Amino acid sequence: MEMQLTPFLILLRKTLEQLQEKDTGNIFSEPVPLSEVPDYLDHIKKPMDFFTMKQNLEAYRYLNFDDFEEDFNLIVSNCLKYNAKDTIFYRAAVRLREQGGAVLRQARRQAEKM
Ligand SMILES: CCn1c(=O)c(=O)n(CC)c2cc(N3CCCCC3)c(NC(=O)CN3CCN(C)CC3)cc21
Repeated sequence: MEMQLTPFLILLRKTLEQLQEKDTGNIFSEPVPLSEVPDYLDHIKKPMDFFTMKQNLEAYRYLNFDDFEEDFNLIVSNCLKYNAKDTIFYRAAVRLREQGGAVLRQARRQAEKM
C-alpha cells in the first residue's frame, strides 16, 4: 500500500473493465434481484456484482489490491454457492473465475510496479 492513490485507482478502473468484458452476457453486471429470490440471503452473506464494485471503487473503498480481488471472488463464489452445477449460471461463474484470475494476475504485476 506504499504508492500514490490516483494511478492505483486508474489501474483498478481498467482492471474492472477488463473483468466485465469477460462477462459477455452481463449477468454479473448488477445485484442479483432479491425480489426474485427471497431465499438468496439465506445462503449468501455478502452479495456482490460489478456495479457495486464500481461504486465501491469510486467511493475509495478499495485501497489495496486484495480487497478489490476479494469482492471479485465473491461474485464468483456466491454464484457457485447458490446455483446448481448443471446451470449456465454456475458454469459462467467457473469461466469467469478462470478468465478473471488471469486478468487479476496481470493487474497485480502492474500494481507492484507502482
Ligand atoms: C438465481 C439467482 N441468481 C444468481 O444466483 C446469480 O448468480 N445471478 C448472476 C448470474 C443471477 C442473475 C440474474 N439475472 C438478472 C437479470 C439479468 C440476467 C441475470 C438472476 N435473475 C433472476 O432471478 C430474474 N431474471 C431471470 C432471467 N430473465 C431474463 C430476467 C429476470 C438471478 C441470478
